[PDB]
Amino acid sequence: HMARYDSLLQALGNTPLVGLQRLSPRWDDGRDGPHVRLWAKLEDRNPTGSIKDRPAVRMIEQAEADGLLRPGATILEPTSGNTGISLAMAARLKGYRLICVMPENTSVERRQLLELYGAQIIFSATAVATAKELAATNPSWVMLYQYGNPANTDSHYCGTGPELLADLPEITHFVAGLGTTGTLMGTGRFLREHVANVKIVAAEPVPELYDPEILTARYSVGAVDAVRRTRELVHTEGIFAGISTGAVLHAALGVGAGALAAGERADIALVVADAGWKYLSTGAYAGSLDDAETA
Amino acid sequence: RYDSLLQALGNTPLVGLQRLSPRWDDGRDGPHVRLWAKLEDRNPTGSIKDRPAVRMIEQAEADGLLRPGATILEPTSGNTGISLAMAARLKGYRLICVMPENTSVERRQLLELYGAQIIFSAAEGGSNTAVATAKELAATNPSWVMLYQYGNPANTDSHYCGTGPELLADLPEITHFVAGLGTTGTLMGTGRFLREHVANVKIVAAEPRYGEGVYALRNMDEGFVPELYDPEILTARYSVGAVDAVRRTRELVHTEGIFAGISTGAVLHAALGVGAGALAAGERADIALVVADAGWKYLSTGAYAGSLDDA
Ligand code: NA
Repeated sequence: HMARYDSLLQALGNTPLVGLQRLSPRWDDGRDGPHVRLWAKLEDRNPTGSIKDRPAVRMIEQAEADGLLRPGATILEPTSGNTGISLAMAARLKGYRLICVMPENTSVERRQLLELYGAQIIFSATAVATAKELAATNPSWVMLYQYGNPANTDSHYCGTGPELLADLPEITHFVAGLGTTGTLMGTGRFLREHVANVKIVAAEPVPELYDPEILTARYSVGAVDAVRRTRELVHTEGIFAGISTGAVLHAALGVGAGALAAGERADIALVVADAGWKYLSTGAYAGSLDDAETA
Repeated sequence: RYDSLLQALGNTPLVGLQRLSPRWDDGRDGPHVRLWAKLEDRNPTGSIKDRPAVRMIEQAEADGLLRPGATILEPTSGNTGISLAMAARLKGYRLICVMPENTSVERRQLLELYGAQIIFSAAEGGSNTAVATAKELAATNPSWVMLYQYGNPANTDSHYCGTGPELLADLPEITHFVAGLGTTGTLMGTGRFLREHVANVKIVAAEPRYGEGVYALRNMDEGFVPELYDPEILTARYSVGAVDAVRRTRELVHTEGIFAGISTGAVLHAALGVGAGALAAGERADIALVVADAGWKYLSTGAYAGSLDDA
């Protein structure tokens, strides 16, 4: 056997790390100085197509270990995004019910994805407070809470970090998007403990998992530049990524440019957190950057 | 560990469907009947067509048909076009997809993003005219090449050398292989490999009912039979209606958490039919089935929400 699993759950993580030879400022070492390489960590190769499969599964497992979750329990989560899809897949497979709590004016598209994965939906007028109230009514109802759960960070410490170090011992920069901050905090803390002078770079446009002393830089990124980079990535490297990867790529190229102009070697790992599919029903990929920007 | 996205192809997971299998666990009263899902959406562009796409280009290079700034013409608007657009671009070729004017903007939009140029042929003439147009275009110079996925032995060979060996490696106990029939490459290549290496293996095609299309699949009575097709390879063919394909697609994501496209519903319907028969006969079975692509591109089609009649 090489890739035989008894459950979809076991096929989580161990995602490919792929060299971006065209988009890299300098892939080859040569006459004008050392290489500056970009390496995409493809987190859309997870069961539900996003990096949130990692925290989702570890949150549930940690809750089981701590005695919070038991055979017929229900999981409550205030989300309408990748975490809810991830939790819906994982909950169901592990024997739990999942209720997602979201605003009444959440997009039908988001809502319908959750429902197809078997999540029940409760609408709030706020979403977080109402999940916590719902959860408090029943000892068998549990809110995992992605924004404050250390199992989120741990999933990257124990999974994303190690995998990167294993595939890229020469790593000089890790770049990722800042949401719950679990990817940056978990991966960042692991890489700092192992790679001597590694830089941890956030791409964005106090979080409860945040640590003031992990991040070495933070890059803010506008939507036009995010879209621009997302289209560039698919046209030049064949990778069809979501909109947060556009932010991450803009930042990684800025870092790469820095290393190129300073005549230093870089091996920059960048997170591709999901694929472009869920974002099609918008302008991001077809037409004008302005139409996309409005989407 | 990959220098190119092209290298992150194949070696896809095989995952047991413990809930949907007719009987996952052997009992004192009967042996197991297991379903194993081969997840071909874990490829570069999210489908099984990455395999033949890349092999067809490389075989063309081997044969001296393709060189640096050549143009590939393919009469396709589906997954093969997406896959050829990605591979072609990474390998330094231009890709032009020829399709009927009638083609969905949803379909066109995918090919455009990946960098394909699009040529529209007449709606009335369908794919036959699209193919003729591709071929007439390719004839206008020696540097313009049509790969022709319905007749290209590299399509078959990509499964004979990839899909088949991977399956045997992960599932030496395989009794049945089930996949949808489109170009026939998957069935023809995987099926030939498996028949050569696994005594008494059954190769089962899933096809649409005449007149009831299932995306990416072809009924061979209704349609042109691909030149790749060898009828001797199959042990069985199952026709599947649109409603059965859709209900199984939904069932798969609800029960196993795998969000697959509609051809996979048809494959699952056939696999469960083969499984139900093994179970009734008291036979042991390990049934590998292809999950050829993910549900994402199909969600605009109402096939995942609302009533089965509407879908
Ligand atoms: Na509770």
